[PDB]
Amino acid sequence: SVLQDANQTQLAIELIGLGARLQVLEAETTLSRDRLIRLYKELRGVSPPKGMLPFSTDWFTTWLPNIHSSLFFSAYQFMVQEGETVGIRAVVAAYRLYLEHVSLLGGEIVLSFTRAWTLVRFFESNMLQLSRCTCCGGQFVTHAYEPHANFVCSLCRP
Amino acid sequence: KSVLQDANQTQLAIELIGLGARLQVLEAETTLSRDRLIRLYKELRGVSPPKGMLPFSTDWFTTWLPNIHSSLFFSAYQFMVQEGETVGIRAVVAAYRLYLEHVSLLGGEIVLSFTRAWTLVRFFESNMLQLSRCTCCGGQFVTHAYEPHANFVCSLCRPP
Amino acid sequence: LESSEVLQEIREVNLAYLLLAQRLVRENQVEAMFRLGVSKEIADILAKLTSAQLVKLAASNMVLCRFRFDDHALLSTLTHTSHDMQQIHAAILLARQPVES
Amino acid sequence: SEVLQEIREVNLAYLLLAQRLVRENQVEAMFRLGVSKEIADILAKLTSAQLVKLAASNMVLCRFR
Amino acid sequence: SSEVLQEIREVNLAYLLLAQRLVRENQVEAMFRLGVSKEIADILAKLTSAQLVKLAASNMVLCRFRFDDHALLSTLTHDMQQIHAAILLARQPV
Amino acid sequence: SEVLQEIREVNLAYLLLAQRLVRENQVEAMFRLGVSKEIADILAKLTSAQLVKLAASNMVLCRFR
Ligand SMILES: [Zn+2]
Ligand SMILES: [Zn+2]
Repeated sequence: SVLQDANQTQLAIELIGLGARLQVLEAETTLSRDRLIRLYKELRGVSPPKGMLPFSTDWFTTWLPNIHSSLFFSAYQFMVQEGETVGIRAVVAAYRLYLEHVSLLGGEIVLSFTRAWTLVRFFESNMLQLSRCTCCGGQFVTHAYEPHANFVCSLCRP
Repeated sequence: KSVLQDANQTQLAIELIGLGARLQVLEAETTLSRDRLIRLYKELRGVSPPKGMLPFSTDWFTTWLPNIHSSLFFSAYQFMVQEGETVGIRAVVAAYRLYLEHVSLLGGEIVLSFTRAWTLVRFFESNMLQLSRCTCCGGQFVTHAYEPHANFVCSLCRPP
Repeated sequence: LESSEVLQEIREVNLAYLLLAQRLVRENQVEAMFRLGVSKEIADILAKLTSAQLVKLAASNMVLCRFRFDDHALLSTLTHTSHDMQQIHAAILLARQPVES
Repeated sequence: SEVLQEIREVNLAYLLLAQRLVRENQVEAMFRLGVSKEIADILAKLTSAQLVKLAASNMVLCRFR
Repeated sequence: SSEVLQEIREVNLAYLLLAQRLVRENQVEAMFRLGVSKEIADILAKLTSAQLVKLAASNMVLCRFRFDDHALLSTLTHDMQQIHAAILLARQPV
Repeated sequence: SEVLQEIREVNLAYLLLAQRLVRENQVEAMFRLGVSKEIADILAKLTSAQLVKLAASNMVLCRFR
């Protein structure tokens, strides 16, 4: 279907604009793998980064990324829970807000859209967890099956 | 052959189909194949294009009721190019959107089809139709080519 | 003699205009310029007004707007009790009216 | 169509205020509104139905300083 | 009293103007920032100019603070303090 | 980024207003602001730099009934 093709190609451009890697496009769009490369080469100057999908949980418990990931996810959680928008749409709308918050702090974007999309799929597969902080009360990311009652967020006690 | 270039053209093509553009208008303002548009039009609207040929006649645009709608539509189009700094088919569309907007209030049927609206613009672009200022009110309406001014009175100031 | 209730209506009208002007410019700049008969430069100013800026300008106790019709001969024929196209008729004239820069 | 509804509402809001201003104090309203006497006289003598039909347009009926 | 009511009335309106602008621009994104339900946000987009003015000069602070824990607030205002506040407010209910 | 400025400015307006209220009459401000004594004490003792860095967020710092 031509309409079916038009929306998918349009979505691909949105993801390329957000810095999505090649594989992320292949997952959420029906476009051919080679077509994405030509599209990626047309939008951005160079060809796709040729790096493979990250999929590792050691990163998301690191001191600085845990902060950005726990912030991004708390925005994502609102999009699905009360925003009544799910799917790749929920992932993007949360990332847009995450980037928005970067402007104030002025720091560099620590969570790439690909890692952000990876984090969401990790939760969808129950490989990463949300633990509520005993001190502050905000819910951050932790390893699967990590114990509570001794949890303190990275911000309350670095 | 640019993939982005194709995305924009298909994007423009759907817009015109939504406004009721005929097949010919699509072929003119997009680089898409004639056959691809038919599948697109068949996907958008239930049936295939009307297969009717482009009107290209000035008699329609001088009838009193169409003259009103066209002289009104053009005043928006004129503003889009002159002071809106937007030209081309984009200017034609934005004017029609306002024309449709104004139609809702009167409640009458849309007398100017987007093709006739696009036909009017090609008529003025081709210097086959002209704008005469009304001696009484001062508003500028469309008239036949090389018709004299200084004796003109608009359809609204003096109907038949 | 104007004060008390009259000044309340003036400030309310000023706000409603600015709220509509920003709503018009935000949705579409060019379409907004057409309705307000206003230049691209001003529309940028109206859209860029913040909430606090609106409060100050809104309650100025002065009639911020000026009428867009200055020819009494036209107005009488435009609003006369005959073809009823008077609504369409006014649009053609106001469209050709120049913007404000 | 919500954009049109607000446009129709603002036009009528201006016309009603200008009409009250002229009717209460014409000599001063012409100054405050920046409008000629002949127009001020037209505004005062407008019916409620006229004000609606005048305000029911897709264009804003007043400009700005 | 007296002058204070001008600042209260001004602030009440300024909040309402932001709520409509946010909701009109994007409903879901607005709900996130204002921490407000879909029903209320939908109401704000449909509010007219005169309706806003009435609520503005209510002589009461129509909006309420979103922080109720002084211990968290005091530690919050003492370099990631900005980031930390967002995570807390995001989970707060509508 | 213009949206951030409106959010930061409204936040700062609320904090400036709440601080001015608490400082004048704490017992009386807690009523109008709907705030605890412990929070009101913090609001009064905030510097302008604190109020700015607090108000510089992408979220509105006050909700609504
Ligand atoms: Zn914590
Ligand atoms: Zn005439």
